[PDB]
Amino acid sequence: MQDAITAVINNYDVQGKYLDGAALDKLKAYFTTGAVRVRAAAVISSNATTIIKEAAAKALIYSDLTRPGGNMYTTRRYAACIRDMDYFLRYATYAMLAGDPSILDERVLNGLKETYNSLGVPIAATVGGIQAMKEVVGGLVGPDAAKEASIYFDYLSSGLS
Amino acid sequence: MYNNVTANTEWGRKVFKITVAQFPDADGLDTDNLSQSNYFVTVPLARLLPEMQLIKNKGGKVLSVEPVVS
Amino acid sequence: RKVIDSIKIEDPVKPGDFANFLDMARGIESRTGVWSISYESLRTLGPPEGGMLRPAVGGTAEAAAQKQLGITAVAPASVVELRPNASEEDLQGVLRAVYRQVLGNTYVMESERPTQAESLLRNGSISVREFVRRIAKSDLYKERFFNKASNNRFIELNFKHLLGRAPYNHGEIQEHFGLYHKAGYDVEIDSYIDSDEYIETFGENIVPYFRGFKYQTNQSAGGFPRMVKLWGGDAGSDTDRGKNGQRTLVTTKDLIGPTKIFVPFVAPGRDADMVSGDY
Amino acid sequence: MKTVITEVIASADSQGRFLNNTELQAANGRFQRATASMEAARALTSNADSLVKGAVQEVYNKFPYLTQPGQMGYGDTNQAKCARDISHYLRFITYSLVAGGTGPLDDYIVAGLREVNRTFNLSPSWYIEALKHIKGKVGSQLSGQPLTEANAYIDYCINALS
Amino acid sequence: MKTVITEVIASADSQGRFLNNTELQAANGRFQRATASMEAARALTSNADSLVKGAVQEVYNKFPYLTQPGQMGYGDTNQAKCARDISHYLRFITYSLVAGGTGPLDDYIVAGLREVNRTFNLSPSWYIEALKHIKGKVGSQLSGQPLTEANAYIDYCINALS
Amino acid sequence: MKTVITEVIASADSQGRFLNNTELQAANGRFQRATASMEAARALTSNADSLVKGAVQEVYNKFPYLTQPGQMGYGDTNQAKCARDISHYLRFITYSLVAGGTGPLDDYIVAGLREVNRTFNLSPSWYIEALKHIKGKVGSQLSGQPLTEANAYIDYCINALS
Amino acid sequence: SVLTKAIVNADAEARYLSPGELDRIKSFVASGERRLRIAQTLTEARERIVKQAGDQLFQIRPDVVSPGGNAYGEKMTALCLRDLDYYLRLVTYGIVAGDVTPIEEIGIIGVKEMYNSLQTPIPAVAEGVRAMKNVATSLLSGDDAAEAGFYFDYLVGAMQ
Amino acid sequence: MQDAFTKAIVAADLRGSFLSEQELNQLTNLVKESNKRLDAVNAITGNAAEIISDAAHKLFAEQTDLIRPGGNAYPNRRMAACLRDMEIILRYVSYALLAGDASVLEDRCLNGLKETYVALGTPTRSVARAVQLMKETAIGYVNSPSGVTRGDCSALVNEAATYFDKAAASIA
Amino acid sequence: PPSYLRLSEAESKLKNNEISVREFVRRLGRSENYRKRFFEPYSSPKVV
Amino acid sequence: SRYFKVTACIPSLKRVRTGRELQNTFFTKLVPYENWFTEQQRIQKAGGKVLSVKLFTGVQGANTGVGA
Ligand SMILES: CCC1=C(C)/C(=C/C2=NC(=C\c3[nH]c(/C=C4\NC(=O)[C@H](C)[C@H]4CC)c(C)c3CCC(=O)O)/C(CCC(=O)O)=C2C)NC1=O
Ligand SMILES: CCC1=C(C)/C(=C/C2=NC(=C\c3[nH]c(/C=C4\NC(=O)[C@H](C)[C@H]4CC)c(C)c3CCC(=O)O)/C(CCC(=O)O)=C2C)NC1=O
Ligand SMILES: CCC1=C(C)/C(=C/C2=NC(=C\c3[nH]c(/C=C4\NC(=O)[C@H](C)[C@H]4CC)c(C)c3CCC(=O)O)/C(CCC(=O)O)=C2C)NC1=O
Ligand SMILES: CCC1=C(C)/C(=C/C2=NC(=C\c3[nH]c(/C=C4\NC(=O)[C@H](C)[C@H]4CC)c(C)c3CCC(=O)O)/C(CCC(=O)O)=C2C)NC1=O
Ligand SMILES: CCC1=C(C)/C(=C/C2=NC(=C\c3[nH]c(/C=C4\NC(=O)[C@H](C)[C@H]4CC)c(C)c3CCC(=O)O)/C(CCC(=O)O)=C2C)NC1=O
Ligand SMILES: CCC1=C(C)/C(=C/C2=NC(=C\c3[nH]c(/C=C4\NC(=O)[C@H](C)[C@H]4CC)c(C)c3CCC(=O)O)/C(CCC(=O)O)=C2C)NC1=O
Ligand SMILES: CCC1=C(C)/C(=C/C2=NC(=C\c3[nH]c(/C=C4\NC(=O)[C@H](C)[C@H]4CC)c(C)c3CCC(=O)O)/C(CCC(=O)O)=C2C)NC1=O
Ligand SMILES: CCC1=C(C)/C(=C/C2=NC(=C\c3[nH]c(/C=C4\NC(=O)[C@H](C)[C@H]4CC)c(C)c3CCC(=O)O)/C(CCC(=O)O)=C2C)NC1=O
Ligand SMILES: CCC1=C(C)/C(=C/C2=NC(=C\c3[nH]c(/C=C4\NC(=O)[C@H](C)[C@H]4CC)c(C)c3CCC(=O)O)/C(CCC(=O)O)=C2C)NC1=O
Ligand SMILES: CCC1=C(C)/C(=C/C2=NC(=C\c3[nH]c(/C=C4\NC(=O)[C@H](C)[C@H]4CC)c(C)c3CCC(=O)O)/C(CCC(=O)O)=C2C)NC1=O
Ligand SMILES: CCC1=C(C)/C(=C/C2=NC(=C\c3[nH]c(/C=C4\NC(=O)[C@H](C)[C@H]4CC)c(C)c3CCC(=O)O)/C(CCC(=O)O)=C2C)NC1=O
Ligand SMILES: CCC1=C(C)/C(=C/C2=NC(=C\c3[nH]c(/C=C4\NC(=O)[C@H](C)[C@H]4CC)c(C)c3CCC(=O)O)/C(CCC(=O)O)=C2C)NC1=O
Ligand SMILES: CCC1=C(C)/C(=C/C2=NC(=C\c3[nH]c(/C=C4\NC(=O)[C@H](C)[C@H]4CC)c(C)c3CCC(=O)O)/C(CCC(=O)O)=C2C)NC1=O
Repeated sequence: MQDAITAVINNYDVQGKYLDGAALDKLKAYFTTGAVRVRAAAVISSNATTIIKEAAAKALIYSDLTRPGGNMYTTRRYAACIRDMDYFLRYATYAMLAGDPSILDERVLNGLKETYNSLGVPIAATVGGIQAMKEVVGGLVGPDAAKEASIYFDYLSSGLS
Repeated sequence: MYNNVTANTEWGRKVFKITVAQFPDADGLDTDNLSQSNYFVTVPLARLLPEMQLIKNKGGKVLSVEPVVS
Repeated sequence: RKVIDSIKIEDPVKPGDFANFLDMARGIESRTGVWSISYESLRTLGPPEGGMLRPAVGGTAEAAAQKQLGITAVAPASVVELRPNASEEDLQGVLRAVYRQVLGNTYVMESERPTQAESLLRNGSISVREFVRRIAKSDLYKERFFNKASNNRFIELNFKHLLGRAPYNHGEIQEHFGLYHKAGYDVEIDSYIDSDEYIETFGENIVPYFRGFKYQTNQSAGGFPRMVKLWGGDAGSDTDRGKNGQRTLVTTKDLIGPTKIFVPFVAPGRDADMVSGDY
Repeated sequence: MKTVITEVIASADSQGRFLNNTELQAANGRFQRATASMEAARALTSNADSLVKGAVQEVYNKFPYLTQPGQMGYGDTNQAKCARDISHYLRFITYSLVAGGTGPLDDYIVAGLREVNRTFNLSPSWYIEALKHIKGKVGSQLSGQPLTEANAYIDYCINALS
Repeated sequence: MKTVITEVIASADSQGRFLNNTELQAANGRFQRATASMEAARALTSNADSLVKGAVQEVYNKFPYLTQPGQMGYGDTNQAKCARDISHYLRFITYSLVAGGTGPLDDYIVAGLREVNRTFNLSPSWYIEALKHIKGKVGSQLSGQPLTEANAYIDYCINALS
Repeated sequence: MKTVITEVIASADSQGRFLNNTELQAANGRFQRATASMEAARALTSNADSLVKGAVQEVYNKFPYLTQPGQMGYGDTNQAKCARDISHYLRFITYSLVAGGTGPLDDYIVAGLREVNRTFNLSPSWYIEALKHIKGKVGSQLSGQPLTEANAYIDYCINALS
Repeated sequence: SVLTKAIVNADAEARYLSPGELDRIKSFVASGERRLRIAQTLTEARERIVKQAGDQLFQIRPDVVSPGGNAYGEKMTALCLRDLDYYLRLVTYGIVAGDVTPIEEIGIIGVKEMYNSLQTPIPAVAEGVRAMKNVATSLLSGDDAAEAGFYFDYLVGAMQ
Repeated sequence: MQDAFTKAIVAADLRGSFLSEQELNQLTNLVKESNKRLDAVNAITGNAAEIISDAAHKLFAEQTDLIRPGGNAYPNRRMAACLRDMEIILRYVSYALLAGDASVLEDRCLNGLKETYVALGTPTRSVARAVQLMKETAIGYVNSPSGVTRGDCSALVNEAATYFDKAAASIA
Repeated sequence: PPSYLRLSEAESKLKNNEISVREFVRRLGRSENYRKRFFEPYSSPKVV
Repeated sequence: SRYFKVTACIPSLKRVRTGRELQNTFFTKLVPYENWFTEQQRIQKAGGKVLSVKLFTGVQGANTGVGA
């Protein structure tokens, strides 16, 4: 994976460039937002379970999805689905701390679209589950962090569609 | 004669004859295989305005129109 | 006589009068040693002089990228054209190239040959462009490339057969099918042949040839790998008689690329019952 | 989307050519013209509410029968979808004003117009009359080159519908 | 012949379409810019010849072997045909200035340039150096948007020759 | 890659046809001609070193000014890249001799020549003069049909550059 | 980075970051501007550090620039200092990242094999990096010179 | 195709709204700086050949392997293709610069380009570098031209850079 | 094994490269033939 | 009773191992459904590339006869 500090180094290494003024400006733009990323992660982590619960309640359950014939019918599959939800939340929190989406590609999106096609897992319904968790997250983390958390949920959801 | 079987409507049945003389446009030397700039096309009535439009669009000069079917 | 903040000042003991590091900066000089080596010339360093005719590591040998993709006879394709007052062998060579290109390397049997158009093309009453239009409106083209495929496969096959290149964007397909529904297949075939791309390139006597493997003016850079997907080998063809008769290629997931935002956020969650009290 | 900028770029690209003085002169026109265009845009934007209600009503006043029962100017849903539709037109007019060309109108209202109107039994006459009315009132919200711009695009819609 | 006017008309015609606000905005650019263009044109027009004799000589001063015997800058006829050729370039530059586009340059000098120069053993380098010099002196005959225009077209010729 | 063999095969293939007596007669020409071709090839191959140094120098002797400072025949790198380039030409001449056609020249030197030379400010005149000199000296290394072959290909390069 | 190393632990246990993990990211990022200054100073004196490193190296072991030496000659020498320039660059990367991930993938995993193949004394080479540290440590004020010095001593550490 | 205005319009429409006073003034500012923009596009057009040539000279100065046999800018045919691609990319960067939006560059030039080069065996890192050199020289020209009125073009120089940097990133 | 426990279909799965050696080993670990002979008679601590 | 049939490419990036290893890195293997969530994570945490997946065995429907 890579993060904003690391990406700047590998992007320059392949050109064999010392870090120069443009590089140093990018890294500053990361460091200067760093404390806010940490606070936001502590809110998400400590509200993890409630975010999933409120996101499922707005976007998944009370529906045909949870009824016989639906993909989150059976305690087995309901458990698998909210298990997935926890992955998304947790990794988006990593991406937002790192200030780089590369981890969402390497460890979450790669092959996932076809995995879901192969099992029958409804993609559009999963995206709504992602964009509902974003909605909840953006309330909990506040002005400071709302836009920055949000983008990696949006990265996740356009990665499936 | 012409291209032969046309569309089945009566307005496709009428074919006309156009003798042209295409001119070198501008902007560019043609070094490919060139043809003598006279020629003639037989066009059905249903098509005719695109064909005359692209003929006069490329600096061409329509020399004669002839009623060959009708 | 000015500002406080000259406070950047080094604090060592300064050198004595003959130290070895007063004439240090002049000691880097004008010889052939470690200080002679030009610093910025370190990156462009070679072998022990390897002079100028050592081959590059990983040699390629021109027309091997064509040989790797197998597009050697096609990139660039040779230009076949009906000269005025041609003989019989010239016309047979032109007819063979027409049947190879327009009918997409599928084979015509001896019963399927459009014979009575050729008596005229040998007369000279029609040109090669009119002959291509007459073939593409006939049942030979219609049964193979239109009669068993969807509109996307048919529109992209028109671009390969008539124009020799791949579809450039989604707007080329959404324009052509609107014309098909509005005006039928006969105006649809004429839309390719009366286009500016045909009239500029192929003219009136040049058999359509493959152009999608070189660069053409006003192209999208997705036009090449789409043409690689459309190509399918030198001994390949756009035949239907296989197990999947004309499944689509270059799917409109290719033509529009990334997506950004939306999933329909629908409610199969449920709502209803009402009692009152006690809370 | 057709603007002066996209048009000159399209024409350069299609000849495999850098933008030259011909194309940059063209662009200057579009930029010089932005002030009048954008004044029209701001006036049409803030008056939108009333321009729409004015034109909606005028469709019923010119076609009285539309508002009788069994007709297409009757009931909340028809009258609602009408206001919306005129609002769509004014919206794209402002967009065309701001964009420096007819693109927004061409892509979002003109392409497909007749097929849609014909399937849904919507007469262009209403829409022309909505626009003729909007044109009457915009006579006193603007003047000079902002009015000419507003007019250019209103008239463009009326010709699209005839 | 490429001008802002011909370009917009060409684009309308090819879509079977009346000129609309997009195309008329473009035209206004060309008309608004005529004053600067035509001032450049008048200055380049009256201060003319010497530019040719200056550039001709500079070709020989930069390629000395040129003015030596057996060479192509020697004898009345070569030196005469040179002045003429630079004069052709300046002439078409003024035409392109007046016309509002590169058309005159494209049609009368660019189309065919390399084939001709290659058959006749004429090096573009001379012509670039003639034009670089003309560009140096035009720095003090004009300024502001007339200079930018003069420059646009001189540079256009230099790129045509590289 | 154009050779007599590839040409006749191409012509057969494109008519969907087995090679016939017409095509095999052609091939016999190419095979009968190999002896003279390959003698030229061996002579050009072993004299390469000096043919290259001879032609390189002649470029400077015919264009004296090239070797002055600020010029393109000055410094080790220009003079090195020159020898290399003439060596490329002689190399492809030998290849064309051995191959039985212009293919190697067409594919590796002719395709793209002018664009490259024009971007890099390389005058064909030098290269023609390199080749004219190589042609002078090859007059006494070969004779008869080997000389005619050597000449055929040297002249082919000179026409490619005019 | 510290992030890359640590998040990896989060994802591998299928969880959000710990208070501890969050704290170290915070302390780390607070130490950013200083680390950036340390890299700047050293980037700014790279040519001096390399050459003075190169003199210090060849005194302490010259034989490499002698008849049977790996770096004998002008262009065999142009490569040895270039390698010293490479490692100083990687040291600036490491200092701004706060760990070796980048330094390691780019220039130690596969090295020793690499140097060995070419037959360069590995200890000759670590002197040279250790020598570069000295020249560089001296173009920095006492606080920044130490911060830089950790990254020089890391490379010296890895190459052996 | 999009320009900076068209982009605004598409985002507004997705809200179902007339342009925000926010967006209006962002676009008023683009009109404000448009003379500078025209000079910036003109700087590139007026030196296109030299920008490509100078980038080229320097690319092969650095990477002498490309011009050896076995190398991807050898023989003349391949060098002409490489010179042509340099021009194509510089061309779409200038279009983006007139437009105030990268889309024409991304849609007509960058889309699929990397995969083309990999299929061909064209070393993408070398192509990325050629783009970095064009950027240096192009901006050089944007900043130091013939008798343009003195002022600050850094905003436009940045924006031009991001178009060069998009292309580089997309290709490497 | 005297043609015992073995792997009917297990051998064809491992060869054919349908299954990889790690996988085959994992199948072998959870099987009756294994449970009996190594977990059939032992408290919870030496079997681990 | 459900077996996926994945395909991956994992490239060693921490050691330069010296013998064999071709099949270690580019291979096709049906892996049972119970374990495929971990095998995929393991491929991803090694910088692997998951090229293909399939259902292979099970019906892509469910509820009875799946979790056996
Ligand atoms: C056939 C396998 C199967 C089961 C069992 C199942 C249960 C299930 N119970 C639910 C809710 C619920 N279930 C209960 C049940 C209870 N409340 C209590 O305090 C008691 C302990 C208990 C009643 C005995 C309640 C109160 C809710 C609403 C919880 C909420 O909305 O937050 C929901 C979410 C609502 C929905 O979308 O349907 C599901 C899916 N789903 C399944 O697929
Ligand atoms: C570490 C990164 C990572 C992710 C994200 C991941 C996803 C993932 N989801 C799976 C299944 C599943 N995923 C879901 C998900 C849902 N069901 C719905 O209806 C909703 C739309 C949605 C929840 C919002 C369900 C129901 C299954 C079970 C399918 C089955 O019965 O086989 C499986 C198959 C193996 C298993 O069942 O555990 C994987 C690997 N695996 C990973 O390694
Ligand atoms: C079949 C082989 C073949 C021949 C022979 C041929 C001749 C031919 N010469 C043409 C033009 C031309 N030919 C010339 C030739 C001359 N001008 C002079 O003053 C000289 C007396 C003379 C040169 C010695 C010129 C100047 C034109 C352009 C006329 C114009 O567009 O105004 C054209 C018009 C198309 C074009 O401009 O490309 C044709 C078809 N075309 C062919 O395909
Ligand atoms: C529109 C439908 C249509 C017609 C009617 C048609 C007639 C036609 N007959 C032709 C030749 C011919 N037609 C004949 C016919 C005859 N020879 C005799 O001695 C008899 C009197 C007569 C048979 C009853 C012959 C022999 C030729 C070949 C002439 C030659 O090439 O020398 C040709 C010249 C092209 C070719 O040979 O294919 C045309 C165009 N072409 C058409 O496309
Ligand atoms: C072989 C016969 C044939 C079919 C069936 C066909 C389908 C088809 N529908 C298309 C577009 C479309 N189809 C629709 C249809 C709908 N939109 C909705 O929201 C509704 C759910 C639905 C109407 C009931 C729309 C909106 C587009 C345009 C999509 C776009 O460009 O954004 C396109 C892309 C080309 C184009 O836009 O013309 C094809 C090929 N084409 C064919 O040639
Ligand atoms: C590049 C040169 C080239 C080759 C080699 C070529 C092969 C080729 N063979 C084809 C069909 C065919 N090929 C055969 C051949 C056979 N059937 C048998 O049972 C035998 C085992 C075998 C004969 C020995 C048959 C029967 C078909 C028709 C399949 C069908 O339509 O059902 C097709 C589909 C198009 C068509 O039917 O014309 C191609 C492209 N095409 C080419 O352009
Ligand atoms: C983006 C640009 C855009 C336009 C312009 C547009 C027009 C449009 N008007 C429609 C319907 C309608 N339009 C009207 C119009 C009117 N009713 C009246 O009271 C008046 C007579 C008149 C207003 C002048 C009515 C009544 C309907 C409902 C038609 C139906 O479904 O029966 C519909 C059918 C879908 C729907 O029912 O909403 C479209 C697409 N849609 C678009 O997306
Ligand atoms: C309408 C636009 C137009 C241009 C630009 C043009 C160029 C042009 N220059 C020519 C010749 C020439 N051009 C020159 C040029 C020069 N000699 C010198 O002393 C200098 C080195 C140099 C000036 C910088 C020379 C010497 C010739 C005579 C070439 C010959 O016939 O040998 C010729 C050959 C016909 C002739 O001999 O006049 C053309 C067509 N012709 C045109 O119609
Ligand atoms: C495979 C066939 C092939 C040919 C023919 C070829 C020509 C060729 N010559 C070049 C440069 C050059 N060519 C020369 C030529 C000369 N300098 C002199 O002293 C003389 C005047 C003259 C020799 C007669 C010079 C000086 C350069 C350097 C140009 C530059 O980069 O500024 C370059 C640019 C790349 C590079 O700098 O090497 C090419 C491609 N390349 C090829 O791949
Ligand atoms: C949409 C606009 C557009 C772009 C950008 C484009 C790129 C493009 N570059 C190509 C080839 C090429 N591109 C290069 C470029 C380079 N070689 C090097 O070594 C350098 C690193 C680099 C120059 C900086 C070369 C050498 C080839 C030829 C490869 C071959 O045939 O072996 C080709 C294959 C077709 C052809 O050769 O004409 C395409 C489509 N085509 C387009 O239509
Ligand atoms: C033919 C198409 C066309 C062009 C090219 C054009 C240029 C143009 N540039 C202008 C100003 C200017 N142009 C610049 C540009 C620069 N300043 C610098 O120091 C940099 C080196 C350079 C950065 C790009 C500046 C600073 C001004 C003055 C401020 C302004 O008007 O915005 C002006 C206002 C009049 C003036 O002050 O001279 C015009 C008309 N107008 C047009 O119609
Ligand atoms: C549990 C379900 C299951 C089945 C059915 C199965 C079949 C199967 N048969 C195989 C080979 C084979 N199968 C046969 C079968 C036959 N030879 C003949 O000539 C006859 C027509 C036929 C017997 C009637 C032969 C000869 C081989 C060996 C092929 C070889 O030499 O590689 C293999 C390759 C691995 C191996 O050699 O064991 C498998 C997996 N595998 C399974 O896991
Ligand atoms: C026993 C038979 C066998 C072979 C041959 C084999 C090759 C092989 N080469 C690999 C990687 C590689 N192979 C190379 C090879 C090269 N790099 C270059 O630039 C040169 C062109 C070329 C050397 C001449 C490189 C650089 C990698 C590492 C790719 C990476 O970073 O992931 C890998 C990936 C796993 C690993 O990194 O070890 C395998 C399996 N594996 C085998 O089991």
